[PDB]
Amino acid sequence: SVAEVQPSVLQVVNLPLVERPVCKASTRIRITDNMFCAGYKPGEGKRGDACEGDSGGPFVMKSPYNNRWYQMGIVSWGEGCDRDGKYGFYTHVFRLKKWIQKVIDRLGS
Amino acid sequence: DFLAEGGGVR
Amino acid sequence: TFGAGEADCGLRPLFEKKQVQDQTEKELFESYIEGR
Amino acid sequence: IVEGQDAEVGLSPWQVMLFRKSPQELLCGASLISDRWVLTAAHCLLYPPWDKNFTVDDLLVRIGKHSRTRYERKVEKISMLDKIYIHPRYNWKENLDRDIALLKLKRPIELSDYIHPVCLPDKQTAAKLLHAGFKGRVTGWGNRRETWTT
Repeated sequence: SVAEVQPSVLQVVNLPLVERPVCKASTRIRITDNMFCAGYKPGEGKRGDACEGDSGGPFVMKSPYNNRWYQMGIVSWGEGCDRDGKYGFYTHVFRLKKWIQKVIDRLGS
Repeated sequence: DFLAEGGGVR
Repeated sequence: TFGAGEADCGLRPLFEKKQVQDQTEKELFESYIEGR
Repeated sequence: IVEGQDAEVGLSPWQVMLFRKSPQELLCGASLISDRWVLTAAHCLLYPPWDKNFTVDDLLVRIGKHSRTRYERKVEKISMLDKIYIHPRYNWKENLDRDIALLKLKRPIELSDYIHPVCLPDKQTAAKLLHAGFKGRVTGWGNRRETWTT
């Protein structure tokens, strides 16, 4: 089962990490060190973005050092999907890592 | 207001 | 903390453990290099 | 995902699907970072502005899936939640700051070809890979386009 707009199968897109000042300047919202933006810039021609229903999913990277996948982000929000001049915002996992280890190491760590 | 300013949860 | 926590994490049974690469992984590798 | 492509099977073994017990529906994606813990966004659970507050008995976690629709009998595992923890400083009113939550499974999932945990970054991996320009990957069953539709 399916129908266009909603995939029948798992979708994948690889997107670049955008520099902070750019992210910060792309939105009227109050960005924080706890989120990062990714996506293609208008002068690049390639497209792609997360969209409604992608929330909570992982934003991973593969280390060229050891060949493992690391979860760098979580789909949070954006302003529409794949709009020129706008970026997708993701939770900054490494930055919330202390809290993660606190709750897993039973409210201590 | 995240909402007033256009922000969309995903 | 440092590197790996499970020993096993991020190593995909069907890929990295079978010395096989997925269709678009080359795209990420290419974005790298001591480039940034 | 917009302008993505179909994943190969076993492509993203840590990809979890968050599902509503009743009415039955797909809520969000999330990831398996252990045999027992799932990471997701707080707003997938708690978002007052939309009168959204899910508790443990409202959800299931589906791990090992490819298809959005069918119950993949051979490969997928379905689990229930023990506990639920949302960041105490999660901010839904101003910017969605600290949009993070952890899900503790009833009991540890059985790993496989299709079910494996992703790693969490360390300081050094964070320094070396988080650079403007470098690419990362995204997966989901989200909409293929901006809603004017279903």
